[PDB]
Amino acid sequence: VHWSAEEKQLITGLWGKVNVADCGAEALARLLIVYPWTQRFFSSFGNLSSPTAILGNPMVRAHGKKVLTSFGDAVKNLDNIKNTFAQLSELHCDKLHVDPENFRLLGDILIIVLAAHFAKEFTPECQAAWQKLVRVVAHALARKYH
Amino acid sequence: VHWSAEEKQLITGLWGKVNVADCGAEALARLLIVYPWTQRFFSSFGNLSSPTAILGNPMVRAHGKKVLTSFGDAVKNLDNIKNTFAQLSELHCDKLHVDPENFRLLGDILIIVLAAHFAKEFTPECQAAWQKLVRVVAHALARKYH
Amino acid sequence: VLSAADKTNVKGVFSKIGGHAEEYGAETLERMFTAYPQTKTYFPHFDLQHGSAQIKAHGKKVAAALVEAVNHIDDIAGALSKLSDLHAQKLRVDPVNFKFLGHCFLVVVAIHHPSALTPEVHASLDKFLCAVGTVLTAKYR
Amino acid sequence: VLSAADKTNVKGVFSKIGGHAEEYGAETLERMFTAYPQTKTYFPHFDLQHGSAQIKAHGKKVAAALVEAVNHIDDIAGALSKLSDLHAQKLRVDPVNFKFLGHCFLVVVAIHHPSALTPEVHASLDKFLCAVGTVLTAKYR
Ligand code: HEM
Ligand code: HEM
Ligand code: HEM
Ligand code: HEM
Repeated sequence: VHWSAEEKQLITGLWGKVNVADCGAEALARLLIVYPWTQRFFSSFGNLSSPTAILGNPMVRAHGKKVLTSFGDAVKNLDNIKNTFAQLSELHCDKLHVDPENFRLLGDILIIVLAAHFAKEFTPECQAAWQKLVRVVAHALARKYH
Repeated sequence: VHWSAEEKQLITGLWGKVNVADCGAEALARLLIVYPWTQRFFSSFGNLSSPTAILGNPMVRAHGKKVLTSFGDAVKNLDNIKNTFAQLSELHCDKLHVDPENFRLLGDILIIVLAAHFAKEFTPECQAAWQKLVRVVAHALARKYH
Repeated sequence: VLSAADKTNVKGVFSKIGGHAEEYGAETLERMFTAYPQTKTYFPHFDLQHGSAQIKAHGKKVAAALVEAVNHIDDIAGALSKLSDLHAQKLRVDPVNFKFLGHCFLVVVAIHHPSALTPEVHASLDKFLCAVGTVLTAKYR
Repeated sequence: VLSAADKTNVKGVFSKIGGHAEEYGAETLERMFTAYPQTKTYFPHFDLQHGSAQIKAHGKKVAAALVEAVNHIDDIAGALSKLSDLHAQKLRVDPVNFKFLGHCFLVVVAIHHPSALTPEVHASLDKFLCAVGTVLTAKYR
C-alpha cells in the first residue's frame, strides 16, 4: 500500500492521544455486544451473559487493551504492516479460524469508538485515513489464506 | 499462496475440458440475473431488461467468453497470478470501481456453472481446488486497494 | 422478497429432488467441510470423514428442514423458529457459514439436475436459501 | 428482529438528535464520499465538494427518510416502499454501499452524542440501519 504524507500525519497525531486501555476495552466490549456470534471465540473469558457482564469482565478489558496495543505496532511501522502481523495471521486464521469479515467488523467499531473519543477533531479526512489503516491491518491478518 | 500438487492436477485437468464460450457466457449471464445490481456496470451492453434478453445479448456472450479466457491465463501461471492480473486490478478498481465482494460472487457462480457441466466428475476435492483458485484470483484483482 | 414466481420455482426444483433430499443433504455437508474447512470447527464431536454415519444422519436432518420450509415458504420464519435459538443462541454460528452451506447446496442440485437449475431458477433458489439463512440467524438482528 | 427494547433505543437517540437530523444527514453523506470514494460514482451530477448546496439538500432528504422510518419502525417496509424501486430498480445500488452509509451515520451520532451511543444503544441502532438497508434493496431478494 501507498501511504500519503497527510495520512501518516493524521494517523500518528490522533494515535498519540489514544487511551489504549479505555478504548481497547470499549472497542472489544462493543464487538461482543453488537455482533454476539463473536462471543463464540471468547468462551475462555468466562461470563459474557449480559452486556453489563461483558462490560465488567476483567479479561475483556485486559484483552481489549492488548488488541489496541497491537494497532499501535502497526502505527509505528506503517510501511511494514504485512510483517508486523505475520504471526497474528497464523493465530487468527490457522489456530482460531476467524472469518476475515470479522476483522473488518472490529476495525469498523474501533473507528466508531475513536469518533466518540475525539469528537470534531475526528475530521472526515481523518476517518478516511483510519478506515484505510483498519483495512490494511485486516488484510495483513487475512494474509494467511489466499 | 501455496499450490499443492493435487490441486494443480485437479485444476489443470478439468480446465482442458471447459467450453470457454458456452461457460463464460452462462456464468456472466447468471451473475447479471441472480445479482441484478451488477447490471449497473454493463449499461454499454445494451438490452438487459429481462433474463431472456440477457441470455441472448451478443455482448454478454462475447464478454463472458473473455472473462473465462482470463481465468485460463491464471490456470497457466498458478504461481504467477498476482502479476498476470495486475492491469485488470487497475481497471476493475480504479476505472470501473467494482466492489471486491462482487469478484467473490462471480467466482461462486463460475463454480456452480462448472459443477453443472461436469456433474460427478466435479468431486468435493475438485470443488475445493477451484474455490481456492476463484479466491486468489479475486484477491489478485482486489490487490489495487489495501 | 419471495415472489409468487420465486415460490413456484423453489417448489418445482424441490419436487424433482423429492426422494433424494436426504442424499443431497449429506453431499452438501461433505462439500462444505471439504471446500470450507473452517466449518469443521462446529462439528468437533462428529466423524467428519466421508461416509460417516453421523454426517449422513445429519445431512438427512438438514434436508428435512429445507423440505419443511419449502412447504411453509409463505411462513418460513415460523416453520423454523425452533432452529433459530439453537443456531443463534447456543451454537453462535457465524452468519457467513450460512452462505457456504447455501452455495454447496446449489452446487449439488447443479450436479444432479443441471437442466433444472436454469438461471431464472438459480435466482429464485438463492433467494430462498438466503431467507432460511436469515431466519436461522434471526436472534442476531 | 427489532425488539420492543430496540425500538425504544432508536426512538431515544432520534429524539436527542431531533432538530439536527438534517445537519447529520449531510455530514454522514460527506464522510461517505470521503471515506468510501467509490460511492461518488452514484452522484456524477452532484457537486461533491464539502459544502455543496446539493449535498446539503440531499442530506436533508436522507435524514428525513430516517426520521420517518423511525416513526413507523413497526412497519419500516411500508414507510419506505417508494424508495425501494428507486434504489433497487432504477439506480441499481450495490448492496454494500448501504453498510457504508450506515457506518457513517453511527460515526456521526458518536461525534455529537457519545454518551448517548452506549454499547447497548449502538447494537440497536445498527439493527435499525440494517433493516432500512434491507427494505431499500428489497427488490433484489
Ligand atoms: C482485526 C484486528 C485484530 C487484531 C489486531 C487482533 C489482535 C490480537 C492480538 C494482538 C492478540 C493477543 C495475542 C496474545 O496475547 O496471545 C489476539 C488474540 C486473539 N484474538 Fe484477535 N485480533 C483482531 C481481531 C480478532 C477478532 C475479530 C476475533 C474474533 C471475533 C479475534 C479473536 C482472538 C482470540 C480469541 C484471541 C486469543 C484468546 C486467548 O489468547 O485467550 N481477534 N488478537
Ligand atoms: C472476478 C473475475 C473477473 C475477471 C477475471 C474479470 C475479467 C475481466 C476481463 C479480462 C475484462 C476484459 C478486458 C477488456 O476486453 O477490456 C473485464 C472487463 C470488465 N469487467 Fe471484469 N472481471 C471479473 C469480474 C468483474 C465483475 C464482478 C464486474 C462487475 C459486476 C466486472 C465488470 C467489468 C466491466 C464492466 C468490464 C469492461 C466493459 C467494457 O470494456 O465494455 N468484472 N473483466
Ligand atoms: C440452511 C442451513 C441450515 C439448516 C437448514 C440447518 C438445520 C439444522 C437442524 C435440523 C439441526 C438440528 C437437528 C437436531 O435437533 O439435532 C441442526 C443442528 C446443528 N447445526 Fe444447523 N442448519 C443449517 C446451517 C448450519 C450451519 C451453517 C452450521 C455451522 C457451520 C450448522 C451447525 C449445526 C450444528 C453444530 C448443529 C448440531 C448437530 C449435532 O450436535 O448433532 N448448521 N441444523
Ligand atoms: C439508509 C440510506 C439511504 C436512505 C435513507 C436513502 C434515501 C434517499 C432518498 C429520500 C432519496 C430520494 C429523494 C428524491 O426523491 O429525490 C434518495 C435518492 C438517491 N439515493 Fe438514496 N438513500 C439511502 C442510501 C443510498 C445509497 C447507499 C446510495 C448509493 C451510494 C444512494 C444513492 C441515491 C441516489 C443516487 C439518489 C438520487 C438523488 C438525486 O438524483 O438527486 N442512496 N435516497
